[PDB]
Amino acid sequence: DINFKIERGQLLAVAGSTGAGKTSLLMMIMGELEPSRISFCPQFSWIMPGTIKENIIFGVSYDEYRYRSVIKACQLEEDISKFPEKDNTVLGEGGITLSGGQRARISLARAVYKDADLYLLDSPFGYLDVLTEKEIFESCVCKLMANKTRILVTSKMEHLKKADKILILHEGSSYFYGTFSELQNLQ
Amino acid sequence: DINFKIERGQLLAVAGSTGAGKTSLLMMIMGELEPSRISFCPQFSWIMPGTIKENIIFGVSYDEYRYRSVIKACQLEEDISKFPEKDNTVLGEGGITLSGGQRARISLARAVYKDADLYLLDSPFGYLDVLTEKEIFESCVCKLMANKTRILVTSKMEHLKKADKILILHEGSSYFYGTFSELQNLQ
Amino acid sequence: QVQLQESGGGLEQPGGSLRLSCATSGVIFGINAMGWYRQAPGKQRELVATFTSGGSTNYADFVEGRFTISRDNAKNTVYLQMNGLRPEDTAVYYCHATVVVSRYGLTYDYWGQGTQVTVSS
Amino acid sequence: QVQLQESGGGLEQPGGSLRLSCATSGVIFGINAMGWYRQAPGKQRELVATFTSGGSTNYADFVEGRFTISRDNAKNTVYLQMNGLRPEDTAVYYCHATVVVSRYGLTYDYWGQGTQVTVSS
Ligand SMILES: Nc1ncnc2c1ncn2[C@@H]1O[C@H](COP(=O)(O)OP(=O)(O)OP(=O)(O)O)[C@@H](O)[C@H]1O
Ligand SMILES: Nc1ncnc2c1ncn2[C@@H]1O[C@H](COP(=O)(O)OP(=O)(O)OP(=O)(O)O)[C@@H](O)[C@H]1O
Repeated sequence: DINFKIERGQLLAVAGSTGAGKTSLLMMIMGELEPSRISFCPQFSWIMPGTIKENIIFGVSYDEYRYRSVIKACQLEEDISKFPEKDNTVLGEGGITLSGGQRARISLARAVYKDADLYLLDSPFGYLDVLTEKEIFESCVCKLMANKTRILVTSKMEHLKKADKILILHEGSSYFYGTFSELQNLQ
Repeated sequence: DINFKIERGQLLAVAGSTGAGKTSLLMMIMGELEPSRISFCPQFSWIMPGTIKENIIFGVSYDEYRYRSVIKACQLEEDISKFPEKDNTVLGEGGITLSGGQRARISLARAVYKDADLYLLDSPFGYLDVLTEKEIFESCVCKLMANKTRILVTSKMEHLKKADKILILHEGSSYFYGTFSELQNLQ
Repeated sequence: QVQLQESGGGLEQPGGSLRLSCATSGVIFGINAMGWYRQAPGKQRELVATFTSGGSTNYADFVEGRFTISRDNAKNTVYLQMNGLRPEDTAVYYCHATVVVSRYGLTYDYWGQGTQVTVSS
Repeated sequence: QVQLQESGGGLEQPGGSLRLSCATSGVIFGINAMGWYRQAPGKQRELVATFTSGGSTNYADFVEGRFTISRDNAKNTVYLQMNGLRPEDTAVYYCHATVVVSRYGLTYDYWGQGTQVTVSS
């Protein structure tokens, strides 16, 4: 229905205004209808009752090295250390309530920690400030995840410049699909 | 996080009002975050440019008998025969425009034609009349898909009665999870 | 007890017009889809016009612009304005409603007793 | 050309109040996420208060209820009401805006020149 491809090892940025259809497109991809295994990061955070570590490693085997790279890249090193129980802090049981930004960073850490074929990151920086967003975008989405197949929902030109392919949506339909160079001619 | 299970070969009905979180929960399942391969039928139809046949078999090998059964079960026999080109009728290229109900039936036929581990049918009867819905629910969801793992988004008591398990959501949270008998002991 | 009551049915001549009304009683929560169905003697019940669950309107092939389905949300009523009545339109016309029966949005489908519509020259 | 201009900065005594304003010009499509940042001398730029892309508000840990971020959507302005000013609040305060630069919702991040806020006894 939408003409685009998902290239192996590349960053596809999905841009558009609110209501354009970005979250639906992600659902069409996971549902195996689009473009015509999955590590998902929802636009509103997700947390399960359990520790910060249990939330990030999420039932998979613990890898000391990957875990600590993911905590560093998702700007969570400082937040965790400030808790007396650190990574072993318990969430979702009426106890500690994190900020929207902390929850967003934990949601992204869970998504990048997972060994998946396709990474779907639906607006992961929407509840973060512009400085934190730039640090996570560069260290995590660009560096750590450099050869992973990523679909990042973002409308930031700064981000689009670093994407391998861009898909611009308008009211559930594609407007543009191509490179940043190809996008640059228009407007 | 929602407390529920997806039992192999069973029908799980996901009930609730508008905004309860029903579509979001399907996205959490496809995104592999819940509950703790996929054949998806979206609540708004999906069509790709191509024939009626191409839209149903959707890239997989054609099986005359499997196709015949699905078409009969999704109430598509009468619709297809009324087209001069029938099954080879071309959709989505500015030509033939189907009704919301026809598009909904194709979408469902594509989902049941697919050989998948889990079937996610998000309100497939929302654009259908009550009589067509009853015929499809009984012959397709109940009979044709009898031992498939199905998650049907429905709030109809008539459907809930036939489900193996029911999940009622309220404002993003679970209210009830259990059998129709368990639900009845709350009336 | 949720109850649906059709009215407005009667004898009409070809090319005539009729208006069918359907009143509801005992509705605690809300009504979602409401619509009109019919069955001629020795024939299977069929759709005429209905409000889908989505909020859109769906008409049967035989309507051909002649009939209109309306709704009053405040009164929980459904209507069918019929024009250009043909002898083939003779049937018992039934009213249908998907009624919200729970505070969690669970529904039950209810039908009226039916009203006779006879089109004869 | 999109331009952001901060005003309202100045010298204040501990416990004093100040109101920072940020005007915009050359905005064709609108703004999403307007915010306030600061850099203290020989320190790295940090968040003070911002409206997020999700329409919510995010304050830095050090604000402790003293500051308020307001916005005028019709004028495309952002404000920072500061109270209980501390010597630690001395910094160049920068205005930030994620400006919609396309009809498809594509954005560019713009910064102001900064306004000096000096808190001294
Ligand atoms: N093939 C299709 N046919 C009809 N509608 C479609 C199709 N594909 C997508 N849509 C529509 O696209 C819409 C997308 O809504 P969505 O929640 O994903 O918005 P959004 O872009 O992510 O906004 P936000 O930035 O606020 O998250 C849906 O309402 C859906 O009906
Ligand atoms: N862990 C979580 N934290 C915060 N929000 C959540 C969480 N899980 C689910 N949600 C919320 O669930 C909502 C999903 O709404 P959704 O569109 O799925 O409604 P719906 O019941 O499908 O209604 P419709 O009848 O229109 O299909 C989202 O808005 C999202 O914020």
